[PDB]
Amino acid sequence: FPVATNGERFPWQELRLPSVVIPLHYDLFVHPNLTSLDFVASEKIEVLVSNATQFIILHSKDLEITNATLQSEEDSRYMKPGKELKVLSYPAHEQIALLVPEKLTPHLKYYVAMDFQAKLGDGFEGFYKSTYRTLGGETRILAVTDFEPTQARMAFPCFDEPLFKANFSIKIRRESRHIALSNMPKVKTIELEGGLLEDHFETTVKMSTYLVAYIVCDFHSLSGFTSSGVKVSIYASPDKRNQTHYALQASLKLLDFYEKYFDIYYPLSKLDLIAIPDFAPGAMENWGLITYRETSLLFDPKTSSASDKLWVTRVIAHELAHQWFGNLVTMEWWNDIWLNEGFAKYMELIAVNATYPELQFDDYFLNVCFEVITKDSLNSSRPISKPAETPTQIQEMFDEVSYNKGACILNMLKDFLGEEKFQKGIIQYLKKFSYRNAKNDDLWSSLSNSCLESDFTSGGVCHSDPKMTSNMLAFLGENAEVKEMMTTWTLQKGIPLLVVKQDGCSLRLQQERFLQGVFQEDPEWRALQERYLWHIPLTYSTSSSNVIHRHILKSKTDTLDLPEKTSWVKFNVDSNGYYIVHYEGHGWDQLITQLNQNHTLLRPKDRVGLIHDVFQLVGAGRLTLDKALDMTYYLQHETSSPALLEGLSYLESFYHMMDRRNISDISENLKRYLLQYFKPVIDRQSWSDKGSVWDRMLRSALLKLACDLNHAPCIQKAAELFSQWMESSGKLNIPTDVLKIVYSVGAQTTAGWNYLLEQYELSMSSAEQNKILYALSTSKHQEKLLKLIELGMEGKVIKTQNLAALLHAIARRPKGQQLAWDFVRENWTHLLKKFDLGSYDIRMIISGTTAHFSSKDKLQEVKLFFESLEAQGSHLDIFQTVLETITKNIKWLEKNLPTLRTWLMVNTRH
Ligand SMILES: *[C@@H]1O[C@H](CO)[C@@H](O[C@@H]2O[C@H](CO)[C@@H](O[C@@H]3O[C@H](CO)[C@@H](O)[C@H](O)[C@@H]3O)[C@H](O)[C@H]2NC(C)=O)[C@H](O)[C@H]1NC(C)=O
Ligand SMILES: *[C@@H]1O[C@H](CO)[C@@H](O[C@@H]2O[C@H](CO)[C@@H](O)[C@H](O)[C@H]2NC(C)=O)[C@H](O)[C@H]1NC(C)=O
Ligand SMILES: *[C@@H]1O[C@H](CO)[C@@H](O[C@@H]2O[C@H](CO)[C@@H](O)[C@H](O)[C@H]2NC(C)=O)[C@H](O)[C@H]1NC(C)=O
Ligand SMILES: O=C(NO)[C@@H](Cc1ccc(F)cc1)C(=O)NCc1ccccc1
Ligand SMILES: *[C@@H]1O[C@H](CO)[C@@H](O)[C@H](O)[C@H]1NC(C)=O
Ligand SMILES: *[C@@H]1O[C@H](CO)[C@@H](O)[C@H](O)[C@H]1NC(C)=O
Ligand SMILES: *[C@@H]1O[C@H](CO)[C@@H](O)[C@H](O)[C@H]1NC(C)=O
Ligand SMILES: *[C@@H]1O[C@H](CO)[C@@H](O)[C@H](O)[C@H]1NC(C)=O
Ligand SMILES: *[C@@H]1O[C@H](CO)[C@@H](O)[C@H](O)[C@H]1NC(C)=O
Ligand SMILES: *[C@@H]1O[C@H](CO)[C@@H](O)[C@H](O)[C@H]1NC(C)=O
Ligand SMILES: [Zn+2]
Repeated sequence: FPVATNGERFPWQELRLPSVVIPLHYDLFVHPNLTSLDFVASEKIEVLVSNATQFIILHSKDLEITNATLQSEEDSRYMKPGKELKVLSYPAHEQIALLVPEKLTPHLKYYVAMDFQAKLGDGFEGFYKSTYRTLGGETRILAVTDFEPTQARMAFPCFDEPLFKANFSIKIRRESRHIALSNMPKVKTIELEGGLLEDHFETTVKMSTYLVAYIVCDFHSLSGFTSSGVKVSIYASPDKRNQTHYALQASLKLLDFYEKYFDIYYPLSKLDLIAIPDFAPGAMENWGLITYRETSLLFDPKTSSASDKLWVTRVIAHELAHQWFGNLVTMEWWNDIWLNEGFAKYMELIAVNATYPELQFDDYFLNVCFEVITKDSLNSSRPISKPAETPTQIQEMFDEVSYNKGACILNMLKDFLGEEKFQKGIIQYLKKFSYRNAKNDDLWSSLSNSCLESDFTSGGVCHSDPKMTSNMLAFLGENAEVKEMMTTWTLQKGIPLLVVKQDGCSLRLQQERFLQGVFQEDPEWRALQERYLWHIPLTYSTSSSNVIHRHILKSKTDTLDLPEKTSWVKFNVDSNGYYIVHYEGHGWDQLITQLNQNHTLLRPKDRVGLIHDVFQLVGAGRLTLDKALDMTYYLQHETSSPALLEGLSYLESFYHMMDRRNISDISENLKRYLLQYFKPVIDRQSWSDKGSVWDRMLRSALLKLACDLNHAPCIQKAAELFSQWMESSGKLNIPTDVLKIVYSVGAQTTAGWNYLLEQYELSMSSAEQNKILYALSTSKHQEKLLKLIELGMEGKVIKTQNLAALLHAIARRPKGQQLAWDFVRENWTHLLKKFDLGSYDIRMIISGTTAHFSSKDKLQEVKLFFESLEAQGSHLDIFQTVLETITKNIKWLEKNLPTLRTWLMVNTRH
């Protein structure tokens, strides 16, 4: 089939490279010029051929290839130096061919050199340009890589697949006012004739091309050493060095934890962490040199909040985890990308807990799971492992399914097997697959066949010579059943719904595929129920016993039998499992009255899980909005902030939902209910930074809710801070837990909104900037909102890396959803300039501007617009996902709007 760039048959037909030429080592020399804003470069690839061949296939993109040569030392036809090579392009596969004068030899090593050149990229991918503001008003330039998944090929030609691991030797030629960083430490610096310098770096360990990295910049650092002797450096532009302190501590402590828990030393002399001014993802896990958004890494007590400190701990923890789960062990291909991204997400939980339990990140994890259930309960969801091929289909694989769900599934497991067995299984996995790859099954066989104690040969279990007890019968047997289980969770899209009926001291269990916007008898429903079956490890506790009993489904139905009768049953203890529970008969009722009478009788995660499931079931039509709203009545005595905030979030979301649609009467009663109830808690609240972290997080949430509902004291107190701050011209300090609230109130007048846009450009805290841009985005004046979008498109005052977040900010407010939607449709083509397709930024631009729509009206416009984008060849998965979400909203209103109008009215009466 293939017909290449300038006539002529491209030897290769398939999208994945040929598995016949194996690279081994890369000599790579880069000479970027940052006044010309370009680079020239060169490389030598030591390959090993396995079957004889006359063509060499390798990726490349937007790379002008000057020379091309094949040497060797084991083949005489190719000894130094010749001959030059036949290079042939094919942009449609980002592949090039090397056509060779004469067939090569099985099991012999040849050397592919090549000169190639290009312009510094100008959008977040490959080897690209970035700029920053000094404290003085100066604007400087740096050159950065981001290659994951497939943009190495834009930077130097290579065999871009994660399987093709190789050593990397790297040299960077630079000017004296710049340093240069890469994955490895700097071995040598040679002074040069004109006066340039050339840096050499230790040849890397075996690694994938997407992890290669080099930076050229004038940054500063703070450094510290690990227990195990790793040098750790936090790099940041010079007038910001002192926002790198927390990162230094956190990384050191976290890297120390990771070596212990994994029982594998981080393998490299140094570990650099650099905050990049223009960075599209939040961070990139480059072995030896991790890159970060400024907001993901820097921290400043005067102006960052405690949720910010929690976000920086999170992201640092996520990255450093990747050094094992991703860099040391890498996914065989992008279908199992979750072996990378699921584990890093989940190891956040573990490592942040272990190293910083005063951050309470253990509570907040349930949020990871609730967020993915949203998407996982629509039919436009996917299995965590599905095939992938296009650059676009690979980027798409990076979503809350491969991240959050993988983390959740894995957390389930940890509960089932217990920490000690889980941990043991991980340490095996990593040791076994060090410096190479794994596919899904590898991860389970290891987690399955995990080992204890080790108990020292003499009994047994794990050794060359273990005995054969009546335990070894099930060790090899139960472990093999754990594997049969997880394979369900990785191959089947969706999430199971357990139904629990309590007639007698016996419990009947049914199992279904939980779906939202689809009642137990729509026409839709049966088809979606078809083949689905899970291996759900369940737990439960009763009122008569706070003992944790465990049991495993089994098929569509099953029956357990309690000791004694009891008031209530409560399945999924702490909701450590990936299933929704529905209680039939009087189940919800008993459980609810139990909350109002003595809620401490239920574990506080049980409370969070119950609140979550009760509202989720309303959506699936197995419950009515009144039973759920009824269960919020207990919140007035609730003291665990997880449970309060979760409950408040459902009420706060209904309000915002009603506000969009101009349903003033429900909007206004809802406002009234929230302020009159919850008035005790709203008012126990300092405008301070005092208290723990859930305390601080409660204060922000409750103080926001008050100011969102124009509760005049709260509005007055806020504005009375903004005034003192604007007059003192910054010399006065606003607590960080209220910064966003005060700015938002302040931004309601043109005097305020102006002063704030000003402070935006001057700020050295990228976190304060974050808060200011939110406040700015809450003006009513549509002129101002539009200025913000404009500015953000230019990319000068407001970086374009911020634009998706700001369209979403604007869109979710009533005075800005039309503007946002109009803008996205009228500037689509321009947005495809600025961003991939592909990108995270495009997906947040699409769904942050449409997914909150709730009218068949809006559903109409969005459905066309997507179809308009279809044909042009723009297909994303976010298209169906969004439309399925808009519809879920519409059905929800259809089936529950009256019931919400009435519940409130009733309440007013009582
Ligand atoms: C490409 O990376 C591989 C690893 O992925 C490098 O292999 C490593 O280097 C040598 C093997 O030649 C081994 O060195 C060991 O180090 C200690 C001192 O720390 C020394 O005393 C021992 O006697 C031993 O030689 C090391 O075990 C090995 N590691 C692995 C995992 O294979 C290889 O060097 C790299 N290739 C190039 C060209 O740099
Ligand atoms: C990048 O290119 C610029 C010019 O294209 C180089 O700057 C010149 O360097 C020469 C000798 O090194 C000086 O005599 C000139 O005065 C420089 N020009 C200016 C405008 O200052 C620069 O050295 C190159 N850098 C690299 C790393 O290649
Ligand atoms: C988070 O950390 C805490 C404490 O570090 C773990 O909680 C348990 O603490 C008690 C102390 O009385 C002990 O049973 C163990 O240290 C911990 N439990 C177990 C079963 O080992 C908690 O397990 C951690 N959370 C996660 C998800 O690992
Ligand atoms: O996983 C991460 N670094 O490894 C980054 C994002 C990233 C995206 C694509 C890449 F190729 C590399 C990194 C992250 O935490 N991102 C936030 C996020 C949340 C949910 C889905 C996707 C991203
Ligand atoms: C490559 O060689 C192996 C045997 O060494 C065999 O599969 C066949 O001859 C070749 N296969 C391909 C796909 O070229
Ligand atoms: C590249 O080709 C030019 C053309 O003559 C030659 O002079 C030069 O030596 C070549 N360089 C490399 C690195 O192959
Ligand atoms: C910045 O560094 C200075 C020392 O130059 C230090 O006193 C200060 O605490 C750091 N933080 C800020 C926000 O300036
Ligand atoms: C549900 O998903 C499957 C798999 O993508 C698809 O074939 C089917 O058409 C979908 N049905 C509906 C009603 O969305
Ligand atoms: C709730 O139950 C516990 C357990 O006995 C008890 O200590 C507490 O006083 C009870 N509170 C109420 C209001 O019943
Ligand atoms: C809400 O509806 C009323 C009904 O006439 C209308 O006058 C008002 O402008 C609407 N408000 C918004 C914000 O659309
Ligand atoms: Zn990650």
